[PDB]
Amino acid sequence: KVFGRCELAAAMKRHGLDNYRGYSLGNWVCAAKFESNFNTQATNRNTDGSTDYGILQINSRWWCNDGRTPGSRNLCNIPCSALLSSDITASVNCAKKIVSDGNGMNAWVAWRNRCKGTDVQAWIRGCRL
Ligand SMILES: [Cl-]
Ligand SMILES: [Cl-]
Ligand SMILES: [Cl-]
Ligand code: NA
Repeated sequence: KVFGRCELAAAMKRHGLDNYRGYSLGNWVCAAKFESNFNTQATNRNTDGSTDYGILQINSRWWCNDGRTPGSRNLCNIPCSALLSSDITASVNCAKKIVSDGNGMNAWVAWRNRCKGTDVQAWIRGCRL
């Protein structure tokens, strides 16, 4: 699924991401925009053989199991394929774990480089939430 901006903002809110760990909703939508362009079936292979999965490009090095990332962990206890569903629950649930991990949203390199310190609230502007 390719979500709409405001559609995703709503879903994210419903799933409890708004101010989750201090991070306003706009931060999560901006991250999804630049990670996956709002597409739940986004995958991107990393140079180290790990792959990033779904709306928030969650990486198999640490967070999910795809059976092809040697020496990796599955800290979210999911198959990575769960991160590709039209239903964002598993993505959101794993992201709570990642953003709680200590570096906050800097875990998402695109959030750091493209969203951090920006008017992120623009991404939820005029959305019925
Ligand atoms: Cl699609
Ligand atoms: Cl693996
Ligand atoms: Cl933080
Ligand atoms: Na893994």
